[PDB]
Amino acid sequence: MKRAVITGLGIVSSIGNNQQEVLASLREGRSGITFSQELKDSGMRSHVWGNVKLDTTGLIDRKVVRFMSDASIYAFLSMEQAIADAGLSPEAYQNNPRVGLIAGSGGGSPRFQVFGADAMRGPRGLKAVGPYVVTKAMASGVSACLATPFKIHGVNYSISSACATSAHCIGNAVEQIQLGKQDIVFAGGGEELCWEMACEFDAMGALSTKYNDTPEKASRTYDAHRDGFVIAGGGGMVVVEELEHALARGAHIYAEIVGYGATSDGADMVAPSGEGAVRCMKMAMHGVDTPIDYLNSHGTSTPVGDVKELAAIREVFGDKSPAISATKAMTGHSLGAAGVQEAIYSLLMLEHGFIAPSINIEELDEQAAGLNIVTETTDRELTTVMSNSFGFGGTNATLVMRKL
Amino acid sequence: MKRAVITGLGIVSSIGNNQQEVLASLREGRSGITFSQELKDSGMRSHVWGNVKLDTTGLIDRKVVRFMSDASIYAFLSMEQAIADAGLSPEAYQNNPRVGLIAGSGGGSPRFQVFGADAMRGPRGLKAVGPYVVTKAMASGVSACLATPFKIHGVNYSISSACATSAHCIGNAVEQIQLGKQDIVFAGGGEELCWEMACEFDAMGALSTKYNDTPEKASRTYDAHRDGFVIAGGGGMVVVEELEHALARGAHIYAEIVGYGATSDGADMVAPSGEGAVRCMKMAMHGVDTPIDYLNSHGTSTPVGDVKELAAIREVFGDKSPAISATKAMTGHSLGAAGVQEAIYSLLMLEHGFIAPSINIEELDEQAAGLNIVTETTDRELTTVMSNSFGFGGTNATLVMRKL
Ligand SMILES: [Cl-]
Ligand SMILES: [Cl-]
Repeated sequence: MKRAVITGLGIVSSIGNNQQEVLASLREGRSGITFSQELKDSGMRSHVWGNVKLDTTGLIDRKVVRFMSDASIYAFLSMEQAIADAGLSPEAYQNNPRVGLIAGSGGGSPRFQVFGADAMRGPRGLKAVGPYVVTKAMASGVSACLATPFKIHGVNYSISSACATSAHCIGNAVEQIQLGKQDIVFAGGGEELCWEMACEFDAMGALSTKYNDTPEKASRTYDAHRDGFVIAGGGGMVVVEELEHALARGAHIYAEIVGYGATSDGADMVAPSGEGAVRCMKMAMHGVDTPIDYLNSHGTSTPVGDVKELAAIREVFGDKSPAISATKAMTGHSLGAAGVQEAIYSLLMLEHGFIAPSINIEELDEQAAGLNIVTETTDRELTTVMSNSFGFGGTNATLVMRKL
Repeated sequence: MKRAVITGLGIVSSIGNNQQEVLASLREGRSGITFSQELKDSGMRSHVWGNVKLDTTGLIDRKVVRFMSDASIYAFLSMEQAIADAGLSPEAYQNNPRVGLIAGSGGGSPRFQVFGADAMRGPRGLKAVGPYVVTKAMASGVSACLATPFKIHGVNYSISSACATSAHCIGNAVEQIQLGKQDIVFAGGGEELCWEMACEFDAMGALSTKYNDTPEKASRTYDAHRDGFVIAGGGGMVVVEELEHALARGAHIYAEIVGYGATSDGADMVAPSGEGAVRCMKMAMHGVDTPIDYLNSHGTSTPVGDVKELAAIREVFGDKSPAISATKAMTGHSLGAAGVQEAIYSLLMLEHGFIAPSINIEELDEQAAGLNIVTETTDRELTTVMSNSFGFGGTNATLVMRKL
């Protein structure tokens, strides 16, 4: 019944350590991609990544961070930023059964799972493992590690859905508001960056391998010579809030979440059907009586995926397609964190009135023809934006956000 | 404002490879716990587990199983059973936008995360890793590995929340029905059994270590001499269905889900709070006009955890305790699979009119004074049942199920 608005955001990304830095990078078309000695050293073919360039040392209390893997660190810092941005005091949001947290990762912590197993296999066994690995390694680490220190009393769990993870978190947070169960839900995600997980993607041929000598050019969504995604890590968090509760406190409102699509392909494991995506966008658009001014695509820089989505975009919009850009060409693919980060990039475009460029397009793919792939930063007043997240395993999420 | 019912179930557990074996084990008070040479060989102090005693070879299509860790296999088989049980034709549930899947795991696949890094570090590098590790290892593996082969078109994602995982999966399925978004949601979870994960629990001292010589006595929820939980693996699935839809097709209805609590402790990371559990049970009982006849407790056989739950149950029910038993004393703790397996034990009790026994109690904990802990199989006409899932990391779920 109830309407859901976004009233604060926070982010730790390859393109910036807070919303000010991210906004600057988006406007500049600045790449967050760097060469990775770690990835090269591990024997991988992809030697490039979207790393967080924040030194996180000392930023979280000792007794809190001892439970945390990097996904949780990134998500925690993002949540601290979001609470500050929202203007929420602990009096208001802590020990409050109407305030929840839904935040996940795509992978958990392969680094800590592998650490556990390596230590256990040495001469010291359990003593080498130590008593902290479960919270770091479990799939719910990002929710568990944040709900305790922020004193959350409402919903507390992690949704995971690969590349759609934190979009489904945001949509479920919206569902909690619509059901009348929560006044606020912090929604987002985090993802560590590590050879332990990255090598799994390289093994399936998913990562870019031909551009290691020019890291900033490797991620190139829609380019005719794209060769796979560039893996990234980071975090993000948004404050999803019931509309009346927000107005009553004088909240700063970014946008209303006016649409949330969530579908399944029920077809292929590793490649999109397009059919799932068409349904997901239409669901997100249902009852949305204003056109989409800007679409932040899923667009990971993969030969098949990039154009399946564009095909889906055509079928949905017909002869009224929106301006489109793929911010992953700058940021890389942060997996479980992508949905919330890209919702944030879309909210920054909406708030500050511009479209970020789809960079590194030297030759546009023929299946992009007739669509407005925006390749230069363009100032424009936007009203309604859409953001797609199409995960491995055929799971789809689309969010539509609109000025109030 | 739509109502949700369970119309089918499926289960692979330490106490039965199907609901008949499960029902029989429940009535008999039969332990599923065995000695594990794998655990011992790994260097652990805990050498007991709730293993799935089922040779799964050739049970799943070669091109479907190749994407799967054990959690997915167990969930897949459970979902096959649940579909048969619900009387669902391929034409009824497949390729249908109003039919979804919400199913998760506590840990994903520690074994395949570790396998990936091990393979990467050896002589074949990426070729050893192979192209199937992401779908085995990622947090959403269980939902991804099932949505494709079962041709699911509606919602598709995983929830993780440790011990509460598949209970939140079921609650979220209910929400999908309440919002009018889905007609059927398959809801459940799976968990592999492996030293790779088990040793992390042992390293924090959570697992039973004193009863290795008598495996069946190890899991002893509420017993004065309990000394930790017994890890288990397995799977479960329920068919969550909108009331009218179920009636319209002449479905067999086990029960209505009349309450669903989901709360967070927001307190001490390590210990269960007590209060979060009180708030969770009260949330699940809100508006329910009938007494709780039977409560399947969370109780994992840990010194602190068991007493916190006892104390919470006494706060909620005062001097009017329901009949209570901890089926984990028979089954061990299947982590991500627990919520749905225990919802199923609960539904089988409501269906077959009996209370399963709380086994291995030689001396009842004193914190259990004033409660009705049932330690012998008891025939009784139940109408309303409750199942608690109080997850590591302070994340709570409770489900209340009632005859129509
Ligand atoms: Cl500005
Ligand atoms: Cl019978």
